[PDB]
Amino acid sequence: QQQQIIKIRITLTSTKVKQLENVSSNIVKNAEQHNLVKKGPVRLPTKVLKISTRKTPNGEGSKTWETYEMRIHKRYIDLEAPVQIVKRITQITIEPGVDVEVVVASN
Amino acid sequence: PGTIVLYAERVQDRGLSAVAQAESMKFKLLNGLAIRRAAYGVVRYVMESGAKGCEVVVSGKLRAARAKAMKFADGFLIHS
Amino acid sequence: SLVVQEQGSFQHILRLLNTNVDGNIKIVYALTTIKGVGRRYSNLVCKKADVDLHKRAGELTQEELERIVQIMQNPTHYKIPAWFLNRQNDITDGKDYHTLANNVESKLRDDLERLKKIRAHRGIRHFWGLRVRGQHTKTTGRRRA
Amino acid sequence: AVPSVQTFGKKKSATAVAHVKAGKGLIKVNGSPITLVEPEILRFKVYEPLLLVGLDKFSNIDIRVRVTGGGHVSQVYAIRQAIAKGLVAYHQKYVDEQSKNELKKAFTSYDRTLLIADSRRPEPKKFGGKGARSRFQKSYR
Amino acid sequence: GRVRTKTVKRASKALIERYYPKLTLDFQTNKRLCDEIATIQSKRLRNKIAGYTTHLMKRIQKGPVRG
Amino acid sequence: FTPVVLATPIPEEVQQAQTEIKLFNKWSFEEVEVKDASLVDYVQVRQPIFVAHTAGRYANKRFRKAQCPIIERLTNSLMMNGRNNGKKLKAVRIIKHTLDIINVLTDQNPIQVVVDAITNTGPREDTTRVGGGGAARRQAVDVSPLRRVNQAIALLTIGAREAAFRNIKTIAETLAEELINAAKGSSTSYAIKKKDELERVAKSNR
Amino acid sequence: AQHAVILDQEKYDRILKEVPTYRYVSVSVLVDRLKIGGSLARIALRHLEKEGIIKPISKHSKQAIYTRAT
Amino acid sequence: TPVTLAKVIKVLGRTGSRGGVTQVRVEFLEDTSRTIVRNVKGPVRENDILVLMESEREARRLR
Amino acid sequence: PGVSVRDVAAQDFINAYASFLQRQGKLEVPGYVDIVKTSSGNEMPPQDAEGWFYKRAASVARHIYMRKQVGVGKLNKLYGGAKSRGVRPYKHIDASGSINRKVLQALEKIGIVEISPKGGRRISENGQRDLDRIAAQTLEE
RNA sequence: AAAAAUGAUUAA
RNA sequence: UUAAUUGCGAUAACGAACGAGACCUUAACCUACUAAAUAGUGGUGCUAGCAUUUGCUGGUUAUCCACUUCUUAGAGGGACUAUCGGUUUCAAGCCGAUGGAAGUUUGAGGCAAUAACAGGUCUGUGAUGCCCUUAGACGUUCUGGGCCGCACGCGCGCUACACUGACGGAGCCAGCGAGUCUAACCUUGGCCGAGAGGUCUUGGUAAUCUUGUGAAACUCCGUCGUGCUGGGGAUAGAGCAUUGUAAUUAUUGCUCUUCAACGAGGAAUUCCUAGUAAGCGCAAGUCAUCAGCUUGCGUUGAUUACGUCCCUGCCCUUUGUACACAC
Ligand SMILES: [Mg+2]
Ligand SMILES: [Mg+2]
Ligand SMILES: [Mg+2]
Ligand SMILES: [Mg+2]
Ligand SMILES: [Mg+2]
Ligand SMILES: [Mg+2]
Ligand SMILES: [Mg+2]
Repeated sequence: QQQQIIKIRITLTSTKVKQLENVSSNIVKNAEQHNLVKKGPVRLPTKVLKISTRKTPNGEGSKTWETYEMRIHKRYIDLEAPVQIVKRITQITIEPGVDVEVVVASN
Repeated sequence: PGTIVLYAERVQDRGLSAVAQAESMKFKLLNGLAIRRAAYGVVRYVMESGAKGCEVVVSGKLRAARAKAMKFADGFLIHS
Repeated sequence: SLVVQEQGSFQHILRLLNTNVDGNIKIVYALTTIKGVGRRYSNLVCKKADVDLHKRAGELTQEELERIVQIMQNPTHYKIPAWFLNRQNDITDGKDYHTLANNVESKLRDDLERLKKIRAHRGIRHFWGLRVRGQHTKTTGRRRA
Repeated sequence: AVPSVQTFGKKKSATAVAHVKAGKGLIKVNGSPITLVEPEILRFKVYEPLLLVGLDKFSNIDIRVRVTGGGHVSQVYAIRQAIAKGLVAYHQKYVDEQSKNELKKAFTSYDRTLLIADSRRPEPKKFGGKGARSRFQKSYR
Repeated sequence: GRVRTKTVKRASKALIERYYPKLTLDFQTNKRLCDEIATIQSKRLRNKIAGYTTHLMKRIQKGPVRG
Repeated sequence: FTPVVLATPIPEEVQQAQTEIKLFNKWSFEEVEVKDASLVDYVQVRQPIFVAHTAGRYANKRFRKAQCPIIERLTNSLMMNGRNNGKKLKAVRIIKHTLDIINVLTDQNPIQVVVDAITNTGPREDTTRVGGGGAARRQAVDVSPLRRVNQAIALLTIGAREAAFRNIKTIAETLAEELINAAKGSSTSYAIKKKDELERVAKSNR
Repeated sequence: AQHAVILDQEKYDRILKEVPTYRYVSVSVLVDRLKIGGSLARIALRHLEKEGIIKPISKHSKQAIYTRAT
Repeated sequence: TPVTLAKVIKVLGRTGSRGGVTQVRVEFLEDTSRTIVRNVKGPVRENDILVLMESEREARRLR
Repeated sequence: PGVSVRDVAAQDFINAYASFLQRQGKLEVPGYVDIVKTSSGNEMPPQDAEGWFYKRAASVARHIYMRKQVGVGKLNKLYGGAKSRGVRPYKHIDASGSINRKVLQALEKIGIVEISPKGGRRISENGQRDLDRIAAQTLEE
C-alpha cells in the first residue's frame, strides 16, 4: 500500500489470436514504458476442443463424420508494480472475446 | 442489477446483411406480396447497396402441391 | 540340471479319486483330469502336499499320493483360505466344501433339480434346455442349443 | 567454461538430446553405459557411429544422452542419430572441419538417418475405416 | 502434375511486359522483386509466379517467345 | 588389433568389428560374388550391414528395393500370416539363429548359402493367363531378375513357415534346412520343387 | 507318436553314445533322433554342456544351438 | 540345359489383357546381333539379363 | 572403480539381489504366498514358488533406486499387464496391491526404503549402500 | 468372333 | 499435355463467370528472432546421498545464477519441380540425377459448381400444411412387463485353431484426450483385503495434479513339448464386491470349479500402394453401471506393383437407335 510491490500475475485467454496478441502487446508496451522488469508473455499450448458428429440428423446414408474445433489460446505475464499502476493497467487494454484474470501471487 | 447492460445501435449499410434481407423477405411473404417480386426486390436492394453478388433461393410448394425451388441471382458468387 | 537315472519303478496310469491319472505328465497338470480340481487347485494341493513340482506324476510314492488325496478331500484342514473352493456356503448346511471327481456332476444335478422343484426361472430354463445367463438366443447357440 | 555442444536426434515421436563436451571417453544413455542399450538385437544400431568413424577420436570426448518419447526401436534410432549429430557438431565448433567432412562422408555413405531425421510421418485416420487407407468391410445384398 | 494455371501464366506475362529490365535470371531476386512490383495474397502464389517468370526469362534469353 | 582404453568399457569382441562391417559381428560380406549371372545388381550383398534391421525407404520408387540388402529382404519376408505382422525384432532374431545353424551344418558362409539358394530358386519361365473364352489358357513368358529374386525369397519363406507349422522343429531350424537344400538343389526343398512345377507347367504351355 | 519323458539306463547310454558326431545339437534334433520329450531334451542338453562334451555357439531361450566339442 | 542369356536394349510396351506382360527387345551376350522380342512377366528396366529355356520364339501381341 | 546400479544389466542384477536377499534372512515373506497369483490379469501363480517374492523385492528396490519416489499404485500399474478376457480383447489390469504393499513394508523393515516426504517410498542410506555393493560384486562376479 | 433370356398397371 | 474445361495452342468467335486451382487447417525444417517455476538444460554455484583421482542421483527461481538445443506459440523464413542432363508440333510439359528437412498437387484433410432423386428424416426441433384424436385421451404421469423373447436365414465384428506359441519372472517405451464448489469429477499417497474393492487423506477448474496416464504388442531369462495338449475358453455351478430406489430374464468386476466347437475354413466375397497394409494397445463419445461399437491417437511395421482396360465401373468424342417411365 505504501508504494510496495504486490507480485501480481495476469492471464489472457481468448479464441481470437489477433485480439489476444494485441492485448498482450499493449500490456507489454505499458510495462517497459513505465519501466517494468517482468517475465514476458508465456504462451500456453493451444487447446483444441473437438466434437465429432454424424452429419446426418437421421441415421441414413453413408456414415460421414464431421469434427468441429474451438481453439483456446492462453498467455500469462508475471508483473510487479504498485497499486496505482496495476489498477491503471487493469482498467484499460481490454477487447471483446478476451477474458483477463488478475491474481496476487504469494509464492 | 447493473452488471448487465444492453445497448442498441443502428446497422450501417443494411443491404449487406443477409439476416435482415431474409427477415424482410419473410415478412413480405407473410403480407402476401408475389414471391418473384419479393425475391427480385431483395436482390436489387442488395446489389444497389454495393454487394459483389446476391442469391435468393425459395424452396417449397409454389402454386402447386409438388414442391420446387426457385433461384434468383445477380453479380458474382463464390462457393468454395 | 539333475539327470536322475531311474529303474523300472515308474508308476504308469494310476487311480486317484476314481479317475485315471496318467504318468508322463507333471503332477499339477495330471491331477487336472480329476473333476473338480483344476490347475490352481491342483497346484495349491501339491505345494501343501510338500511334493516336488517336477515329478511327472509317475515317481510319486504311495504315501505322498495318499497325502495329496487327503488334502484334496479336506482343503480346509490344511490351511486353504476357503475362497479358493468349489462350494462355499452351500444351501444344505452352509459349510465350505469342495466337490471332487464323481460328486461335481451329482451336486450339479441336485441343484438343478432344486431349481426345477421350486419352479424358478433359471430352473425352468435349464429344463427347456435354453440359455440361463440372460444371453440372446436369436442368433447364437443354434445347432446344439 | 568447458567446451560443449548440445544436439538432438528425432525418430517418429522419440527425441534424444545429447550433450557432447570434452571428457575421457564416456558414452551414456539415460545415465547407463551405451553397452547396456536394449534391445540387444539392435544394440549395434546404437554402436554404429562408434564402429564406423572409430573409437580413437572418442577418447577426448564424452556424450550424455537423454531420450524420451516413441518406442524402444524409435528411441534406439533417436540415440544413434543424436550421437552422430553431436559428434559432427562438436567437431564443427571446436575442431577443424576437414575431420568433420570425413565424419559426414563416413556416416552418409552408410546410412542417411545418421544425420537426417526420417521424414516419414503418421497419416491420420479417416472415418469409415480402421486406418488411414483401409476401410470397413463393404456388403451387398 | 505441375502445369501452371492461367493466373500464374498471365501474372508472369504481365510482369515480363512491365519490368523486363528490372527482372533477373534467378528465382531469389525475382521473388524478392515480386514483393513490390506486385501484390499477391500468398507466399505460395508469389513463389509460383516468380518461378514461371524466371522460366519465361530463361526461355526469352535463348530466342523470343510468342505472345 | 591394438584395443584403445576408454572411460566406458567397450568389449573386445565389438572392438574387432571396427576393422570391417560384419553381419551380426560374425560373418563378412567380403568374398561373396553371386555366381549365376543375370542376378547381379539385384541381390544386394555389396554394401555391408551390421544387422538386418534398418528403417530404409525402399517402396517409394519402382526398382528401389533392389538396393535393399538381401538378408534384410528375407527378414522382411519372415513377418507374415497376420500374427507375425510387424515383429521385425523376432524376424531378425530368427535370421540370426538360422544363419548360426547354417554355419553349423556347413563350414561355409551363411550369406553365400542364402544367395545360392535364391539363385537356385529363382523361376526362369512362368505363365500368364490369357484367352477370353470359357476355358482360359496359359501363355508361357520369361521372368525378370527382380521377380526371380522376389519369388525365390517368397517361396523359401513360405516353405520354412509351413514346415515350421505344427511341429517341434523351430522356424530358425526349418529355414536353415530349407536354405541348405535350396543352396545345392535336391528336389526335396519346397522352393526348388515349386520352381520345378512352375517351369514344367511353362514347358507344357510353351 | 510318443516320446519318453523319463530317462532310463538304456536311453542314457544311447544318448551318451550317439550325441557325439551330431553336426547340429539342439532340442529339435534331440527329440527327432531320440524319442525324448522337449523338457527332457532341454535338461539333457544342459547336462551335456555342463559336462563339456558339446560346445554351444549361441545361448538363447527357445533356441539353443550346440555343436561338437573341440 | 542350353539356357541362354539375353540383354534388354529396348522396352517396347505393355501387353496382356490386364497389362501384366512386358515386351522387350533383347540381344544376346555371345552374339550382339541376334536380337529377338520377348514377353516378360515382372518389372523390367533397361540393361537387364534374362535367362531363356528356349531361344527361338518371337513374342506376340505386338502393336 | 566407482559404480552404482546403472552400469550393470537389469536382469542379472535383479537375479543377483534376489539371490542375496534369499540367502540372507532379514527380508520376510508374508505368508499368503503359495496361494496368490500376484495379479488379476494373470491366470497362474508364479512358477518360482520359493523365490518370486525375493525377485519382486529386488525389482522394487532397483526401481525405487532409479526414481525419486514410487508408491504402491505405481508398482501395481508397472507390474500389471494385459488380461485375457475370454472372447473379448485384452486390456491392461493392475498387479496385486497387497503384494506390492507387503514387499515395500518388508523392504522398509530391512531398511532399504523409507517414508519419502513427497509421499511414496524412496531409496535409503543402507539401501543405497548395499544395493551398490551388490552391483559391485555383480560386475566383479 | 465361347455363353449372356426376362423385367406387370397407372403414374410429366 | 495435366489430377484437373490444367494449359500449349487451334479457331465464327470475342470477352467473362462458377467449379478445378488458388485458399484455410493440420503434419513435417528452422541451432534465425521473441521468451518462459504452469517446459526444460547446464553450472552440482547451494547444501547433499551412494561408490571412488569423477561417476550416478536428491532437494535446485523465494536456496541461486544463467540459457533456449530439445518442449511450447507468436511474428517470420523455407519449395518455385531449384540446378543440371535428356526428350517434346522442342510450347505446355514429362523422365532421370545433384542439392535440400521436404520434389505423386511434398503428405492428409476442410471448403467445394449446375441439374437432380417422389433417396432418408414429420421419432431432433415451441420447423410445419392437411387429416385424425383430445377427458374411459393417440395428451401427461405412476406400477409392472417388452424392446433381450428362439426349429431358422443373412450382414458388421470379437476371440481362436497354437512352439513366429501359451504360461511365469524380469526388462520397460508413446501419442491424442478428459476432469469437481449451482456438488462429488480425475484421483496421487498411506492403511486393509487373494482379488474385485474398502477406508483415511492429498493435489487438481488444470503445460502446474491425476500423468513420465511406467498402454499393449514387444524384449530377455525359465516352465511346457506337437498330445484338442499347459492351444481355445464357449456353456454351466458355488461364493465375494461395486453402480443403482430397483441387478431375477443372470449390469458389470473378482475367486474356484466345468472345459464345448474350432486343427486354417466350398462356392463366393471385402479392403489396401509407405510410416501405408497388418499386429498392438490407449484416450474421447455414448456413460450412475455396462465395449466385443465408433471417432481419433500413437507403438511395431511387411510383401507386392509403379501397370492395364480383361472384369466392374467413371469421363470426353464419334456413331446407331423404333429408347425419353430413358435397356
Ligand atoms: Mg508393463
Ligand atoms: Mg412406464
Ligand atoms: Mg435392439
Ligand atoms: Mg507427453
Ligand atoms: Mg445397459
Ligand atoms: Mg469408454
Ligand atoms: Mg453404436
